Amino acid sequence: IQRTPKIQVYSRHPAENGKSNFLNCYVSGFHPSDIEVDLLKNGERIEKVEHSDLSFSKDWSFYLLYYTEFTPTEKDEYACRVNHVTLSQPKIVKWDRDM
Amino acid sequence: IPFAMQMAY
Amino acid sequence: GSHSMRYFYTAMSRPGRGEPRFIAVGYVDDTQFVRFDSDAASPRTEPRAPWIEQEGPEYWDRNTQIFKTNTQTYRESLRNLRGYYNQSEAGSHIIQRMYGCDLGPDGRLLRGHDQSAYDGKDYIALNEDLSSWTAADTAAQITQRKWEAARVAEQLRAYLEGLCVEWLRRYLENGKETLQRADPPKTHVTHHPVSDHEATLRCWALGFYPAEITLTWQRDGEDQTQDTELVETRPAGDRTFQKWAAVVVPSGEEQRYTCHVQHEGLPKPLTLRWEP
Ligand code: NA
Ligand code: NA
Ligand code: NA
Repeated sequence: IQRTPKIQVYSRHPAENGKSNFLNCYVSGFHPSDIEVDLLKNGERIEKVEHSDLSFSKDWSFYLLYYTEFTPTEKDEYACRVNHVTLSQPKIVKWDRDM
Repeated sequence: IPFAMQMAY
Repeated sequence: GSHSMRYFYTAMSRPGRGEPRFIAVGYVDDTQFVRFDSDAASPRTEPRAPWIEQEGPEYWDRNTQIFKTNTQTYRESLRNLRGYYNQSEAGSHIIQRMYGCDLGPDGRLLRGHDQSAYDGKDYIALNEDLSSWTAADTAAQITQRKWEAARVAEQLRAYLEGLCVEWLRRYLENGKETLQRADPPKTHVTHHPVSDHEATLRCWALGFYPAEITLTWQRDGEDQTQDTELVETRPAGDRTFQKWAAVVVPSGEEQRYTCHVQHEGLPKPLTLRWEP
């Protein structure tokens, strides 16, 4: 009856250190719809984060895009923290510029 | 444009 | 090319936390153009694509009346379905509905759709003939009989073959610069050693629209379906999509591998290899 989210964290544009871009966290394939998604900068919740309107795929599973403007650097670590009914603890997915 | 007829399940 | 319109409804109960939320979204292909949310400070149909903004106040009022009435209809439906499955008033349940029309390259109706789910399970669907229903179980048979009594299928067929197609064609013309523009993928092959004797070859596709794409890896001209790691197509946030496919290859054997890319925006399909 319940489906756990798939999670991808990536940038809108190819990452260039010092160049403004958008950090994305795409959550999909989950059911039911309630989900908590935060974008992190060095373990801290970014407070200005936007998200898409709730929709679903042909298999009825829900998807949402969470996004914020960011400037990648060599040092700063970005991630996405997801909580859902299917998860015992929040799942953290680190941003990898090659994924 | 959406479908205008209302019908409960 | 081929185009479709879909409306997606989600109604979710939340006992102890107010009345059920009803959200509707409308799409033309992979472009969302309208939303209605019963939880908004002032619930109203809102534009979500620039080409729908030109629609008159009568259009917005008509949409809002329909969606405000659906908020009530779906709250009754959630109460009805809870009764049909002998469920307690304590749990949260969801009804999803999706409907719309598909057109082929000539703009003619290919087929109509109407499908509903309860807690993520198929519940009832209009058959391809647009005249009959397929009910998943004895609960959905109750809905089927109500919908037969109100002559729902007859009204839904007239909408699917009429208004749905006519409005889709209007949106495709108003939004032609984006909805009828296929943006090809920007492509490249990366190489990442995994160990002294294997490496990952990753084929990237970025900036494409619509989302439909075929990305495959071949070894000596034969498809590597079982050995390819293929990520779900993901939105970039600027209307475009992204995707990658990866294979783990023995070191020194990289030139035996080719990545093949098929997409509507491409003048020709691509054959890519790792270029050291
Ligand atoms: Na109905
Ligand atoms: Na909700
Ligand atoms: Na009947």
